[PDB]
Amino acid sequence: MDHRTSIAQAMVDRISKQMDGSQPDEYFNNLYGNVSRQTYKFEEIREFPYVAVHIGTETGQYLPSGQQWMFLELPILVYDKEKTDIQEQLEKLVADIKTVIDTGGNLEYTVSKPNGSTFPCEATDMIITSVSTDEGLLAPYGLAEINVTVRYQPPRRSL
Amino acid sequence: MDHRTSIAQAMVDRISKQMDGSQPDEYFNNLYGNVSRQTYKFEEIREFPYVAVHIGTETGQYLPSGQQWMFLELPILVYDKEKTDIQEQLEKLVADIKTVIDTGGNLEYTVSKPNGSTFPCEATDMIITSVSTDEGLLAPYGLAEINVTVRYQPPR
Amino acid sequence: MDHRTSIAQAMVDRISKQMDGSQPDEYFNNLYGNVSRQTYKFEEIREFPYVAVHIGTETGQYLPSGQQWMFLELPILVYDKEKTDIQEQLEKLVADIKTVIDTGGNLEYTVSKPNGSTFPCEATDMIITSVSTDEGLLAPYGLAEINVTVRYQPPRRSL
Amino acid sequence: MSLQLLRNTRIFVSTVKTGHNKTNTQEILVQDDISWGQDSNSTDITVNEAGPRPTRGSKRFNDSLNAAEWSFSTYILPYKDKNTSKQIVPDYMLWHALSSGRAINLEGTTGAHNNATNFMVNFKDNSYHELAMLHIYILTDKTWSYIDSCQINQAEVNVDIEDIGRVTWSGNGNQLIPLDEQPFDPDQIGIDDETYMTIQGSYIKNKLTILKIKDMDTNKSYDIPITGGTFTINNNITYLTPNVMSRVTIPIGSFTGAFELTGSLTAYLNDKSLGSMELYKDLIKTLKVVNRFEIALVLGGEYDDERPAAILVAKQAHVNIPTIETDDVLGTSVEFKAIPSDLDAGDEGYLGFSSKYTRTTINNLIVNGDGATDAVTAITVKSAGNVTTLNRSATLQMSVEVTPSSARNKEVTWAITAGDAATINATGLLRADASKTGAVTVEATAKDGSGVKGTKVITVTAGG
Amino acid sequence: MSLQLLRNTRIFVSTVKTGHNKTNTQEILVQDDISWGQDSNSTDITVNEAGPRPTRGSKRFNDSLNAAEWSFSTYILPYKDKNTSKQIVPDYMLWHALSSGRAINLEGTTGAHNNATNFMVNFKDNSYHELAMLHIYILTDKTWSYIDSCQINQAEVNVDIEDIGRVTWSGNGNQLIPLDEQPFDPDQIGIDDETYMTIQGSYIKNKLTILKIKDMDTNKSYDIPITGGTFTINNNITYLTPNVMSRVTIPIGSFTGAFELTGSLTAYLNDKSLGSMELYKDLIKTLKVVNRFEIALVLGGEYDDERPAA
Repeated sequence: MDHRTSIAQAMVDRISKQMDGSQPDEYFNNLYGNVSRQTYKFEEIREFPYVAVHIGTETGQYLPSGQQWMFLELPILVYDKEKTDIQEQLEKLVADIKTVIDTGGNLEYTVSKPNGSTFPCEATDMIITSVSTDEGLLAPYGLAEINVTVRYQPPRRSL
Repeated sequence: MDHRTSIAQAMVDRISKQMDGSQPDEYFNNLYGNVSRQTYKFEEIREFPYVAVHIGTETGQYLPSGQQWMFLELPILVYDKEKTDIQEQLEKLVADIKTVIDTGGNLEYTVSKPNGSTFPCEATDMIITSVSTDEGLLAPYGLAEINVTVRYQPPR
Repeated sequence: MDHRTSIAQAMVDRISKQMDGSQPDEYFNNLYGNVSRQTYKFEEIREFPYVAVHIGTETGQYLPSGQQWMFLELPILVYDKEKTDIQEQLEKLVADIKTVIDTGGNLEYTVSKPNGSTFPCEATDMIITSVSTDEGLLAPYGLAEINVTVRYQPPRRSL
Repeated sequence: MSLQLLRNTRIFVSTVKTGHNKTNTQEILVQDDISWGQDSNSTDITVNEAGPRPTRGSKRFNDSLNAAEWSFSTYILPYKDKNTSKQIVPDYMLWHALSSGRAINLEGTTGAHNNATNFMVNFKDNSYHELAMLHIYILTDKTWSYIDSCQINQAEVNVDIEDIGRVTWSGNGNQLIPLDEQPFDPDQIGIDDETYMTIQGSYIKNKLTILKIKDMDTNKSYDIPITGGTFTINNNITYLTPNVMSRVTIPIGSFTGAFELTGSLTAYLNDKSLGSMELYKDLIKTLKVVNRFEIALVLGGEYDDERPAAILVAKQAHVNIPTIETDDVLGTSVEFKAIPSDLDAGDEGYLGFSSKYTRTTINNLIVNGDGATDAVTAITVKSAGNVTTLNRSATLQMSVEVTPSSARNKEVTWAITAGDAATINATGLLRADASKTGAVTVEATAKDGSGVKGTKVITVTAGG
Repeated sequence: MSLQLLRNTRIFVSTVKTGHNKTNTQEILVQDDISWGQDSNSTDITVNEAGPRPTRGSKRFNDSLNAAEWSFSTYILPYKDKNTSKQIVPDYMLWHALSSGRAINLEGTTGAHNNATNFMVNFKDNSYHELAMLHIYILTDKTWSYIDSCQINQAEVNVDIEDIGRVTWSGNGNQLIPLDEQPFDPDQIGIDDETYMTIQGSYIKNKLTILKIKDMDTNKSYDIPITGGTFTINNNITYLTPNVMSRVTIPIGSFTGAFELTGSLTAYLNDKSLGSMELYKDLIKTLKVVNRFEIALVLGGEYDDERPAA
């Protein structure tokens, strides 16, 4: 029982959905849905601002009554150009993504059982470890790595 | 609601405002506002003394009532030439930066909002955890590192 | 509020002052004031025995009443030639420097306020971490790195 | 040949010993903090005399057997059951046993009873010598064992721990009896995958925890941001055991002690108005013998979105003298105990559990006791015929509009606060008299304790 | 809206409550081991009867209030004052309070009297029911609070800790009263940068610490090199509080106990003559009921050069 890519797809869809002009007083930017679950290379990326959602290691734990706490890391990377300056635009994007990640309810995704039914579910909690900007990169191209651990629980097994 | 660049701009603005000719007794030199958090190539550095504010990693921990503790690390670099004696000049700059960081009130930074609601907020902690300088560089050129790890609680 | 270079200059002046022939029964060697606060390179040095006083990092600690315990490292390096042997001469120099560092009072340095007044001051204490000889160097040229942390306190600030 | 692992331990709770089904037995999910057992006493005799070559020896004897002890921690999981569409929690039998001694009845108004909006446990109707009688069945790998009959002694909820909310249960029992045969099919009684999927998303996060606190005597509301705290329900269970010497004994009956809804709080020191400084200064300066505080610790916070939340309410709770601490950032600690109005009334406090809590629902639970029942949020007065002025010796029976329109307390009290120009009664027929050349202010208070006011000043003069 | 940090806390000690100046109020420098507060008692009543459906409930009551408590550590800083050129220490008011109950008088011969050479504290003239009455004023960032009246109960000096010499004060008080307005200008009363610069170099290091020990009956002196030790002055203070039941009470008066200048030492066993072996063997062999030893712990060591020492 794993929900890695499902959680990542839910994260991408949530970021895309809660960034349009419907909430100008809640969020700064507007990605127009330029959120993808994978990036080939930074050289391949053609549009800015652009955000990629990576998949990290996936730790598991065990509980006496058959439960299983299972942690997943979600390193999120963003890119932007020097329309005005790297610092202000990158900070705006990072704070806006933080507002997306901290407000609202839980991460809702779709779990597809092998039988042929997709049951919507909800993740437990979201916590950010650290945010970092990659200085020393190209002069007009920036980076702001924000590290996140989505903690979810699979359907009960190991009976 | 991170305001890390806001904190860096508050650092730069406070450094530019203080350590000027208005209070020549409490400070050694005059930068003439030669402060900018935006870094440049070392060969591109126009005149000395020059100060650059680097923003590094930024950790955080949570609290039960929606409170958030966010530790921002702000490495600071000062470059200056051996006009008279390079070791003494960097000494003076480091002492002045320490005085600016320690004395006075807490940091004043302006937090902006999407609907143009800009209001001022202040941080709590200002500690220079360590100070180190690099030697073996080009004889006229110098560099010193001052590590401030500003600790701030973001609004809400 | 920093006194790196002032402390290093005071250390150099103390070493140069307390090694002449005035105290033959207290000290072995005599550098004739061949003590400098910086060395460009080992190959540049022309006279032996020669001692350089490097400047290390600067740790800082804060106290409730506005005080500030703030530390400084003083790696001291010495050089000598094979007049008799590396071991005995380097040991004599290191033991001499240790006797200088452990006896007497404190470090008296000169602190120059921006107004134009230089008030003599005194450092708090001195502790040796370790002394090390750099074996494997050139056959007639030796080295003996002695590490020192000078602990001192700046004028009261951070009110 | 097989070794029993803790990772494969399942604890089942039942209110009966035979004829098990899904309505009397239920599986609950525990954490690594699981313990059980039963320790024994032992008397030892020895001789002593002054003769040479003494008799060095002893003979141990078992005399009695202490009551068994068990303890485990479970997450708080308020969810909705598709069978009845009523909010329940997996460990509701434990809540009922800790709250009341009568038989389990989820549709009532006492004990642990659920509503279509929230599952709330009422500590009223707890005046019994023994609580609900549960038998704890423990499955570990393959061997079956159980505790004969348990009465929960304590329940701890802690918000200082950064993980999701947990409740720490602790009780006692008569005897830990090992079992030789399986009492019931584990899968049929235990929770299915559907319930696990439905409750997997109803965890309560302690990262988002608020508190409402208010002194009744001074009518001051405080904004304290919590950094930690806890509240513990204690029944003070004391066991009884015959002490006959010939044979080993077993405890027979348990006597309840004193109900204790004790809790504690801590927060940073914030100079802002009505902050922790205001509470600290008021409590220390006033130095009253007893206080009447209305604390409300809300796990999961209150948001306009429908989100799960666990609520503790402690009406008229006593608050001790705050003690200031000293560390990197100054913080104070407030400890409170929820005393009742009357020693036998049993209105010390009540809890609330739901998955679709809202700000309005939480507020009407705080001021009404239940989530479903509404509560007045604003009140304005209106005169009979919309007249804002009056003369001497005139009758104006004003009325009041209530908000929201579904509030249960549609009646209020009529009072006069400022000015002496007219008098009113409970009915509302306001009348004035002669020699009145001044205005008066009429005020009202909701009978449900919400505390909403409707203000109006009528310019009563000598007339035309 | 502001949060109070411990890093910005300043402790002021004064012997009066009004008309403050620089001769009655003085600022002292504390360490991270700072604590204060005032805990409260509580009586709890309950009922018990054998009837069915018993009355389960209780009602807490406050009955009295314990005496306040505070404790902080400060460095030993003997320096000279340019006003009078007499040796003093920043925390001399605390020494006077711990040593005597009479009024403060630096030019006398009892209590805490200083000289042109040294500042000495004499425990003679301490036979009083209460010591000097001080009010501790605590500033934390922007909020002012203070303890009504404190009497120093203990002082510990530890040489085992490798850092420079420190004294650990500890006392009690009548009540911890929060304050609404600033009593005095903090900078005028507090120490200036000149005094800080003058005393920054007068620290006492425990790396150099010697001891003189001698038995008067035998007239034999021992060369004992210390590896650790401490001495503690304790006044054994005890507070009196009425126990009226109707209203919450406050302690009114304190009674001094028994003066106790207890200390301890430790050293390696050295076979050298008149070493620790001689002391060990003599003390074990004689097994006298009471000994008359003249110990002298000298923090900072003694040298021909003019160097600070306690």
